[PDB]
Amino acid sequence: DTEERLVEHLLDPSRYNKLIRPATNGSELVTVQLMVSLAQLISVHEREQIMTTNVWLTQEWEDYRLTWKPEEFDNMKKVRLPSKHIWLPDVVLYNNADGMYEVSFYSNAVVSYDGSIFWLPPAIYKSACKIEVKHFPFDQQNCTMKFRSWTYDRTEIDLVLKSEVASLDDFTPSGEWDIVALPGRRNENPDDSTYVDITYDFIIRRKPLFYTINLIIPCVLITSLAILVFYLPSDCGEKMTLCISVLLALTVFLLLISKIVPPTSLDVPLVGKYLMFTMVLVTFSIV
Amino acid sequence: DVLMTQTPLSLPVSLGDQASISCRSSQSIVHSNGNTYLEWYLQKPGQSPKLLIYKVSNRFSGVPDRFSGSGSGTDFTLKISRVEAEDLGVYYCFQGSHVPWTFGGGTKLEIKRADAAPTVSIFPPSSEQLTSGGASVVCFLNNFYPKDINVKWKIDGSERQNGVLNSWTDQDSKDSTYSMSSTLTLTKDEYERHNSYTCEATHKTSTSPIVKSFNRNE
Amino acid sequence: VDEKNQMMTTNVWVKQEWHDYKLRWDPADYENVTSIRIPSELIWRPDIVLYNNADGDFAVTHLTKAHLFHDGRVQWTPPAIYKSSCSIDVTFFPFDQQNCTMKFGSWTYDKAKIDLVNMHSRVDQLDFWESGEWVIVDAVGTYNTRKYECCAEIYPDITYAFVIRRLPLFYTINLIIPCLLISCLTVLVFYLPSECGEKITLCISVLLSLTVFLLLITEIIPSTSLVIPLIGEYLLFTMIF
Amino acid sequence: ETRAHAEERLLKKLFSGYNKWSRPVANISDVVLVRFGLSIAQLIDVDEKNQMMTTNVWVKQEWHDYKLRWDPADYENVTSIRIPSELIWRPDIVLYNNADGDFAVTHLTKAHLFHDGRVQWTPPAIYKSSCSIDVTFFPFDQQNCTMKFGSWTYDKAKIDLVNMHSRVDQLDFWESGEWVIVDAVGTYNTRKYECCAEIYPDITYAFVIRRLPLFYTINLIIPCLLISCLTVLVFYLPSECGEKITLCISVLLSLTVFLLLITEIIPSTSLVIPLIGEYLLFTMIF
Amino acid sequence: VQLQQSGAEVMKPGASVKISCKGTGYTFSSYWIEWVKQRPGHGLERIGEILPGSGSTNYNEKFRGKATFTADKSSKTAYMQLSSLTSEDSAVYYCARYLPYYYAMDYWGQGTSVTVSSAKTTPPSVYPLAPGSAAQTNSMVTLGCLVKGYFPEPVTVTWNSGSLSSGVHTFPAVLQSDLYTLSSSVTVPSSTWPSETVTCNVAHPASSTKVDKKIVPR
Ligand SMILES: *[C@@H]1O[C@H](CO)[C@@H](O[C@@H]2O[C@H](CO)[C@@H](O[C@@H]3O[C@H](CO)[C@@H](O)[C@H](O)[C@@H]3O)[C@H](O)[C@H]2NC(C)=O)[C@H](O)[C@H]1NC(C)=O
Ligand SMILES: *[C@@H]1O[C@H](CO)[C@@H](O)[C@H](O)[C@H]1NC(C)=O
Ligand SMILES: *[C@@H]1O[C@H](CO)[C@@H](O)[C@H](O)[C@H]1NC(C)=O
Ligand SMILES: CN1CCC[C@H]1c1cccnc1
Ligand SMILES: CN1CCC[C@H]1c1cccnc1
Ligand code: NA
Repeated sequence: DTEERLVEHLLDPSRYNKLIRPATNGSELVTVQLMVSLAQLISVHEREQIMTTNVWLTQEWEDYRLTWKPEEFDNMKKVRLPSKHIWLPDVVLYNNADGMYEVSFYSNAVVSYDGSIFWLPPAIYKSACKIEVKHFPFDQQNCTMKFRSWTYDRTEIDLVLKSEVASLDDFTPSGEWDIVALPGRRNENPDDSTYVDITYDFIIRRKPLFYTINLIIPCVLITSLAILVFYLPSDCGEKMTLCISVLLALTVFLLLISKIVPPTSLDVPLVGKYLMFTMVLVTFSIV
Repeated sequence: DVLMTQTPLSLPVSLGDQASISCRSSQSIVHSNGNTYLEWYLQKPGQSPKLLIYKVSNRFSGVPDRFSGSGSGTDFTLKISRVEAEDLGVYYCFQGSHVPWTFGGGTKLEIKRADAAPTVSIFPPSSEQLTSGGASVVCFLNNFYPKDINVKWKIDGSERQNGVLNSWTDQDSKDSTYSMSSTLTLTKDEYERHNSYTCEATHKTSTSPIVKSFNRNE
Repeated sequence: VDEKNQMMTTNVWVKQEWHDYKLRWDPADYENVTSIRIPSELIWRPDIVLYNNADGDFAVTHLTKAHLFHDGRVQWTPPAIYKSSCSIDVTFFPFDQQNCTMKFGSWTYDKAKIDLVNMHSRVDQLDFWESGEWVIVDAVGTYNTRKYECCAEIYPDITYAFVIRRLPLFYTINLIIPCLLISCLTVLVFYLPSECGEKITLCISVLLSLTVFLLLITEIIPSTSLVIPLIGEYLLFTMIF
Repeated sequence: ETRAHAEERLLKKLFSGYNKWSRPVANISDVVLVRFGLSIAQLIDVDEKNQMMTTNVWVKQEWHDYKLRWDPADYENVTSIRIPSELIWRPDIVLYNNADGDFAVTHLTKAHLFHDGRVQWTPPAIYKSSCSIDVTFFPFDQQNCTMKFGSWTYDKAKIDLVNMHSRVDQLDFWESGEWVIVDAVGTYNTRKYECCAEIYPDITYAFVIRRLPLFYTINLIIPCLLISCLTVLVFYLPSECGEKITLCISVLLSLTVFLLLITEIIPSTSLVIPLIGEYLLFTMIF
Repeated sequence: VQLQQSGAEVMKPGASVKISCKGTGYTFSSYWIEWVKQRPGHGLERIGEILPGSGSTNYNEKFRGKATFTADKSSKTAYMQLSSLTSEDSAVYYCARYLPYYYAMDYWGQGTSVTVSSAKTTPPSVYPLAPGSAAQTNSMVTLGCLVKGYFPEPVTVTWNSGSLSSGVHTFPAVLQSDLYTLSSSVTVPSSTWPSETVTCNVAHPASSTKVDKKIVPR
């Protein structure tokens, strides 16, 4: 019964407003503490350079006008409130593709009596990270993701990390991909003096057995025949069929491994370079 | 696995002297990003290892400036400006390039000063051990430097090597010397058949081996 | 059930029933009316979210209507489309069983406020549509409690485990029988005499044929390095030989 | 005495009798100045077969009116407050070269406000332009793709566009990896359409870019240029061995499959032909 | 931050030993925990690291099949099941936090001593070390207090309440057949020994043994 009166007292548009942000004592900064938690890395499309992950981001901030006298309202400590109505500092990706920027669910927020608010919505994020494809597949991928308020600079809000490492208490084994470390760092730009943001760096390692058994064994299996075609006796007249078939198979594997690799012209996959070199060798063989 | 080779093994240097220690890798340990991830560890006797250098081109937050680190892509060198009483211990290398990770071999580091005269003393068994039925001859060699010293046991002029227990401690702090104990355990029945028992010590600071002998029947 | 991406797309009718004190009235005073139907946007709604989503909805955004009885009971039946991400275990392909879990639960309420009770021990199947390829062997519901890093209280959850089987006839009539049939030639070439001169043709043709079949089967099964598909092992075995 | 309480009174006062659809100008004859600028977050993709360039663009629009002015020394020294762009007038800047994309700024970001009446607005957007892909020297190619921004329902008498920066800013550019921007030029122009009598302004942004050639010269042209060195090789083979037709048919089917493969990556443009396609047809004839 | 480990552990050869690692003051399940093995002789060799969140484990190629880590998310505790243990792995085990490619190894554990030997319980011992019969009386003389046959470590062999603390020598433990044998020595002026009462005391907390025995000349 008293909860309804308490909520109507707090969320009255005549008294509380949404479009303005709280502050005291001559435009003091309202510190916002955000930390991330990786639920499970659900997919990494390397061809499109898109890492789709599940994220729980927790945000804490102090707010003064939402307080109340705890003794009056039957000694209530914390109250749930909808996210749409109370003010919330925007915290959104920048390098995000697919257009989608903000969070998905807009969950309820817990408000204490002192004024501290603690809010965490779920989210699915589609980060865009460059694919360092050099040691395929024995590679380490370095995907960066940025958090920064697209609406506020470092004149009203300031972002500070709570924990130096992303939490993994809710992590589940992804299968193909394996995490190594999850460092987060608060960047600073002295030239602009307003650009402030948080970068989390996911360093990921691919488990090698799948692609190994699938591609590497047939590759070396069929390329071990390039140096073998010569041992065939020439009177039989069968060098041509074997050698042309080997060259055709090498071209097919080259096209396939080029279609699976992300089309980045900055570096060369080592397997592709090896195959091109042995293809030149086998055409010198056929001539 | 990328093995690590530290040079030297033991480098005694006096208080205030500059000491440089090299640490080489069997392979190249430079990461493709362009940063070499190597750690220097300091272990003191009876305590957990401490940190002094991480990311060699950088310095740890909490260690004084007297330490420095440098090197090329493969050869690495840790340098100390002035050795203090606190810097005693063992250094260790740590590479962070390839999986799995590995440590070094361990570089011993203590202080150095002049030589000293070794104090040798032999102790025959007591009456309580004779009541028990054993014979423990203990030969102490204390306050000597350096560690180049040999202890030999003679029974009636014959060399004896079975039952010899040789123990030594680290360099003490207040006198900067070494110690070494040689224990010889035998039965009481063998103690009544031999005549002369001798502990001899050969050290650099003595042209003649220090002899300490004792007879059973006098 | 997209196993290449490890996503199960299901169509789910959710049934949520409860009761509160404010919405009670007297039927005998209003010409004997008992149940009225109202849009769910106007009344309170508990937040039921699934944790195991991947590129889909987190909620019941359709916002169906809801019934109301005279004593305060309220019943709410929204339909939705859920996209779970379950670990596909493919070892005995295609004779495979899949075990996929969906985790439902409250979000902003502890066990001290909202407590979930499973209405049915088993998932109802009265209006099930037989897809043809997958048949549901069983669907079990479990009530559990956990304790997360955020908070001090414990949070309840309901885990629904679907254990299902794949109908094997299609892949055993179009995928494994061709390769098992053309794998019987790797020993045949030795009986072919060398004077005629076509054994290398047969050998290289068989080798490229198994290569094509392997690079085909590498598309239908997921790219998961935890275990190996048995058919893949057999194909690599025959390619080595 | 708190800052929020004063900003609330300010926001209540100025939005009391303010209209959205009224073009805010002192007199009818007076004009406005919309300073316009672009920034590229990243270059997503250039699908040449469909003739579509997908870009992620920050649009910077600055202007000012007379109704949203006040005095800062009266409201506890407040100068810049932020308000949702749905409540204030929003000039409609549309691109004419759309192809299955967004014509507008549907994200509806927030907008700043200064004390003198200046207003700044920065909505992110995803644009999909359609530019004439000129593929002749494949892959050593330069692409010249244009976008045509401009007002829609206002003439030059009411709105006059002024390019803020002579060049497109690239301080936050994300390297796609395959495409690097050589240069980007923005040109102010005026046209006259069949509808009306007045002339309408616009700004044409032309991107001249190059394709990084290493990825295709290591997987596409080198295998075909290698296997084409066999068409003259077959004649030197003696006739009695009996496998020259095998080599010939192998080369022909291989290069034909190659050629039919290359038609999936270049557009189906009939104005010009790729040099690689001409070379492959030449080799097939011979 | 703070780390805790298990106490001292002893067991017959061939069985299994499980040690615990407790961590507090940080996000326990967010980055790697690696353990360091230190043989009492020399060198530092690793045993492996694990990520308490996922089931990602790795091992050094030398210690495969010897240890198996295990992690718990509810209770911030890491365990290690041990395979068939032999007399060559009796060493000290550590635990430490590590995060690859970035800031790493800023804190440690305190150490866990595990000893594996065929023994049950042996009290420490008394056998004084008296000087030789034929010896030249000098200005100073060395003393001796010997202890044989005790298990396990540690023991405290001191003089009379620290009265004679300058010039003491405590050696490391060395086996003879199956147990430990140590000695304590100190140099005292010869003008005081025939007058002052001196007695070496032995204290063993693990067996609650407080025994002294006066040394008298011959
Ligand atoms: C994954 O990619 C990220 C982003 O490129 C890498 O972060 C970068 O790391 C380097 C080396 O640590 C940083 O350079 C350093 O910058 C500081 C100050 O600018 C300077 O004191 C150092 O001497 C050094 O130059 C660089 O700032 C940083 N990039 C950022 C924060 O944007 C990260 O290293 C990559 N992961 C791995 C394992 O390499
Ligand atoms: C399916 O997985 C769940 C959760 O792991 C488990 O409880 C259940 O036993 C499994 N079902 C079968 C048939 O293995
Ligand atoms: C790109 O096209 C525009 C418009 O056709 C043209 O004006 C410009 O010259 C072209 N760019 C270059 C570098 O030729
Ligand atoms: C209990 N929920 C499950 C995960 C997050 C946690 C939570 C805590 C406080 C407010 N909302 C959600
Ligand atoms: C000037 N606009 C450009 C194309 C259509 C024309 C127009 C004319 C009148 C009203 N709206 C748009
Ligand atoms: Na053929």
